[PDB]
Amino acid sequence: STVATYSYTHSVTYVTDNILKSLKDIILLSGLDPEHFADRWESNTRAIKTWLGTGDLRKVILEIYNPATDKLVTRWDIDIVYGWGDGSFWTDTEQLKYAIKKAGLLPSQAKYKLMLDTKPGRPDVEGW
Ligand SMILES: [Cl-]
Ligand code: NI
Repeated sequence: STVATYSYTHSVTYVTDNILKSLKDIILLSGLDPEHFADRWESNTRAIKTWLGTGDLRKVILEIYNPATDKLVTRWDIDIVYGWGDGSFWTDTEQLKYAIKKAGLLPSQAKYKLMLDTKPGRPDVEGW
């Protein structure tokens, strides 16, 4: 049950960067290619920052998929909590590694993307 806490004791930009850094660590430790996540850093930052600030962000979801068939390999959910936390979190990456190899794939043979689960009334954000 991975939780990321946005505590208002910290700035939303710092919290956002720490969330992404914790996700980057998961991607790295799982053996996945980190390039896509780096390319998406600016857009992921904009959406997470904005929807943390409005309170609309509910979960950040890392979706691993098989690019040969485009079917889901596994999902890793990060639940968001708000209070008065720095955004950073740590988990056992074995779950991700295990799911990838269970699909008969090397991590260099899988792809991934971030999904953001929001309250339905949330404002639209450029790029999302
Ligand atoms: Cl925007
Ligand atoms: Ni602090």
